[PDB]
Amino acid sequence: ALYEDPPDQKTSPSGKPATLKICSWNVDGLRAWIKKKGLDWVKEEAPDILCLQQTKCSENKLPAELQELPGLSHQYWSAPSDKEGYSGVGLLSRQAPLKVSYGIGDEEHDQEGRVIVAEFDSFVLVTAYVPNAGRGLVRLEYRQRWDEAFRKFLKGLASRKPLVLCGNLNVAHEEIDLRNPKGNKKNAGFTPQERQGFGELLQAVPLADSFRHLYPNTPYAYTFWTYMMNARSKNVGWRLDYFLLSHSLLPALCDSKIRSKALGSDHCPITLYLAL
DNA sequence: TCGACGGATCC
DNA sequence: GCTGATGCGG
DNA sequence: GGATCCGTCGAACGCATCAGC
Repeated sequence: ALYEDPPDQKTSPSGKPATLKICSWNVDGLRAWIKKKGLDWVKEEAPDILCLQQTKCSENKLPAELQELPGLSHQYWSAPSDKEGYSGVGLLSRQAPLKVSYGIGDEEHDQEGRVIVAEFDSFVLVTAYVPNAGRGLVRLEYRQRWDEAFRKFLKGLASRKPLVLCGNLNVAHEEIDLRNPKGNKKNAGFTPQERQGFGELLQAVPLADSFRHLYPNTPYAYTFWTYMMNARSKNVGWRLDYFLLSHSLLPALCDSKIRSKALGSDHCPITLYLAL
């Protein structure tokens, strides 16, 4: 079925106005995304922080348009060590962070440009492009090792400051999180291994799935659709892009959105409103 | 994702 | 720059 | 033996690299 995201709630559970708007977008090709007008949409969304995944663009090749952003002038990027048109993330912020770091501090998992950590006054923001398990599940063994190192890293982070994690986590947690769960139980993104790890991630850190916390029974809300088979026109998709929050931020949570109608990738953007 | 393939298994 | 083939992705 | 179940098998879309020139 087709999905309509409800209007933005911009007041917190205590009536306080949202002060921080974070948008996250797996652009799947930063340069093509910009050519497909992605930055225009960004300028109208006007986030305070913009997190990008699957940029597929080395630092040298960053399009000129990106410095034309004066509302997101503090920009951080991470590309793979050696694979050239692969993976990649970026973090653009209105205000300068206190401290920015790349990767999770584990050599094996910090070579594919997947993680940026940005520390702000009252929280830490992580954006991540989690490794796909791969066609025929060839990288599933590696993915399970990623899941554990990433969980352990995030647990340490969240022990020192409240944590926001966003981006393409490359799993649909539960059957409500994709249109065809039955046919996908042996495909990347919906293996029991990947689903288990996501559950362990929520419990171990701990983290809450912002969108599920507010809309725990809302079906057909997805963030990705294959380019093939006209999937997006039929809303045959997966919810792969999340905002995961420390529990102590839940009273700061105003809304967690899915921007279904913004085009330019095979993912749509998602947006978090917090009252900090 | 989808429909074409098998190879069982059924009124 | 242009073709044609390969890597990758849920 | 002619339908109807199943689990496989394959090739689409899009971006970006690579090889070669």
